[PDB]
Amino acid sequence: NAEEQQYLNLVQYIINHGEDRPDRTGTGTLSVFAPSPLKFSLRNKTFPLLTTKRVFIRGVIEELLWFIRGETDSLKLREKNIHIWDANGSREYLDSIGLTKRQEGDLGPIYGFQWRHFGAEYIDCKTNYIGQGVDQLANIIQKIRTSPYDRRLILSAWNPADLEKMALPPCHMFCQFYVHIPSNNHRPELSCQLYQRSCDMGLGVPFNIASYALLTCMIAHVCDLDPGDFIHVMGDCHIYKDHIEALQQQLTRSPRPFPTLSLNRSITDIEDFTLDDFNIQNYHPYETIKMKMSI
Amino acid sequence: NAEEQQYLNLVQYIINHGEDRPDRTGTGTLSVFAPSPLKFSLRNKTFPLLTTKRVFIRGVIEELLWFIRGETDSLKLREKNIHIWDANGSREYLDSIGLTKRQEGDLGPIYGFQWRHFGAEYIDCKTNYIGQGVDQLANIIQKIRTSPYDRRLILSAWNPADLEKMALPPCHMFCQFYVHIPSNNHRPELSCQLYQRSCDMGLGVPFNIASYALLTCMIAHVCDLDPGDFIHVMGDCHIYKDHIEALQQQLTRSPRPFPTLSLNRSITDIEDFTLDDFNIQNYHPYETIKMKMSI
Ligand SMILES: Cc1nc2ccc3ccc(CNc4ccc5c(c4)CN([C@@H](CCC(=O)O)C(=O)O)C5=O)cc3c2c(=O)[nH]1
Ligand SMILES: Cc1nc2ccc3ccc(CNc4ccc5c(c4)CN([C@@H](CCC(=O)O)C(=O)O)C5=O)cc3c2c(=O)[nH]1
Ligand SMILES: *c1cc(=O)[nH]c(=O)n1[C@H]1C[C@H](O)[C@@H](COP(=O)(O)O)O1
Ligand SMILES: O=c1ccn([C@H]2C[C@H](O)[C@@H](COP(=O)(O)O)O2)c(=O)[nH]1
Repeated sequence: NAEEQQYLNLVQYIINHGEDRPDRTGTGTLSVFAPSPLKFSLRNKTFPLLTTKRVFIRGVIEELLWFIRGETDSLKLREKNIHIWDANGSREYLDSIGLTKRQEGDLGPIYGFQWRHFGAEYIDCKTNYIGQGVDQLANIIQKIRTSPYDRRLILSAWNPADLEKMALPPCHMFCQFYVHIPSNNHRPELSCQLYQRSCDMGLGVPFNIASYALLTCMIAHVCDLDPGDFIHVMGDCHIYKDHIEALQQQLTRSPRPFPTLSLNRSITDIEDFTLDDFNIQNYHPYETIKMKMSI
Repeated sequence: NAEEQQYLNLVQYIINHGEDRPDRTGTGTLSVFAPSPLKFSLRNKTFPLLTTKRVFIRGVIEELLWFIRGETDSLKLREKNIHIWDANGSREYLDSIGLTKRQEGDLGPIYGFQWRHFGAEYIDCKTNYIGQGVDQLANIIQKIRTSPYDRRLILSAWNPADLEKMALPPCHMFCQFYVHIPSNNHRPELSCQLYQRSCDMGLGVPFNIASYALLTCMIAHVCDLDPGDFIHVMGDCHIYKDHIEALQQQLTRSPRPFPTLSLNRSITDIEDFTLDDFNIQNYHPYETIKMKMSI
């Protein structure tokens, strides 16, 4: 409600004050740099899925599960009717950035590969990288359980050495987790601060918010913690000019309270979650608003 | 002033509401996660060098220049009578973290090495790394002069694959630059958003604020831009206990206006700056306050 209003207020702010700038995708964008971070409480099982707009949660979970497996083949998502990566993985796109010998769908060493094998030599999206590079995610879980107050709980996909091999350099670049000391005598809280260098407010941001709120909830669950807060920090925060009209109608809408999230099945290893382990109760959004990706 | 007040209000807030938590150094700390970012305007040549406590700006400049040369030998700083890195480079500390074969002073592939040679194989602090790895800094300067509105102007020292080799993992992890469109008809401004995963509010933060304001001014200067804003985002923001004493009073001192900075001699290349090229004027801080480091 008020939390969702933050997002809506940022959208209105960019519409009314964003700088008009030239985009690589030819389309126009209104943009603001370093706006105040968005904050979402994950307490009481609350889950930050926007209500003023239908948010396809299934694809969010599938993408996260795919990242966790260290996968980089977009066909794995396409096989499940998730097409967000089809454009950046297309033969045409790949050739436009000089990746003429990359099979279609092989996005390169993006999120998943960096999260699980940072530093490993990338070959293709069919190779088994077990044991290569550093498994940041496993390391984070292990540290949380061993020295939860550690100040190095970083999960990062930003690898300068691999950028030229990626179909798209990471937008959600890195996040930091923090375990809070027990309030009163409750279960410790796990918070997450995400830094996103480039944020497509109309299309991407709602999914990214959900994505990290889920990840935080998953790692909290597997570590016997309760989820605390999700903090979304943004660099170039923008709106594609062909989304304005639609956002302005979304802006006339009133936020309903967020749904809740229950992690069922009692999963105990981050790698064990599956689509059906996620229980989102009481999600009642307004209709869906069509917002086309600008590739 | 009001800008310096942000810092002061944060110090006091941590003193009063910060979580008490065990530290690796053994000392205790008061800490808060993801407090509101501090923002500093670099317009009108304003340089955010704290006045409520004399900041060793010569040490700030020399460390920055050392970072830019891609240096990792703390002795280079020691020769100039700058000692902040001596402890982390000592035989004792080095061995304490398992670097028993590392020569004293050889910090490993930290900041400067990552900035100019990300991904290169680190050997020691006396090896010539020219041409190895990714020169993020040169790439940023070239992108600004080529396609300023690029959303990928990132400078990062966070390299999971090299963390174990570092005497200390990066505190100021990465920053993102943003070139604003011209306002009215004045020269475009360059802004910088820094993400610091762990901030020693008492000792480090004032130096880091100064350090990144300087870098921003330097890149802008060589790219024919004017400086815009410096935004400091923080993860685990803390105060060391053995520092609270010397900080509660600093909170009694009223902030004077910040000095100004002029970069002269017409340096036109980022690797050409030297100490005398920095002209900090009207810097008049209160007495210097002794604050011990926690190895
Ligand atoms: C310009 C631009 N390009 C992108 C390229 C790749 C992306 C990959 C992931 C995400 C964020 N994550 C998800 C995860 C799942 C879905 C969606 C986004 C969008 N989505 C659409 C349909 C996808 C389609 O447009 O092809 C829907 O309305 O539900 C999902 O199923 C955003 C982008 C952007 C993006 O936001 N903007
Ligand atoms: C616990 C802790 N450890 C650190 C380890 C390495 C660091 C490297 C750089 C900076 C930030 N940059 C500078 C750059 C120059 C100076 C100082 C800090 C501190 N300083 C001291 C003298 C050096 C000393 O402490 O030995 C002074 O009070 O003038 C300077 O000359 C902070 C740390 C911290 C830090 O702030 N805290
Ligand atoms: C690290 C280096 C710097 O430039 N600035 C800082 O404030 N610090 C501080 C943070 C922390 O107190 C200590 C590093 O400890 P850790 O790696 O976070 O565990 O130095
Ligand atoms: O999870 C994601 C991935 C991408 N983007 C958007 C941001 C940009 O509009 C475009 C990436 O383009 P560059 O910033 O790299 O140009 O995709 C997001 O918002 N979220």
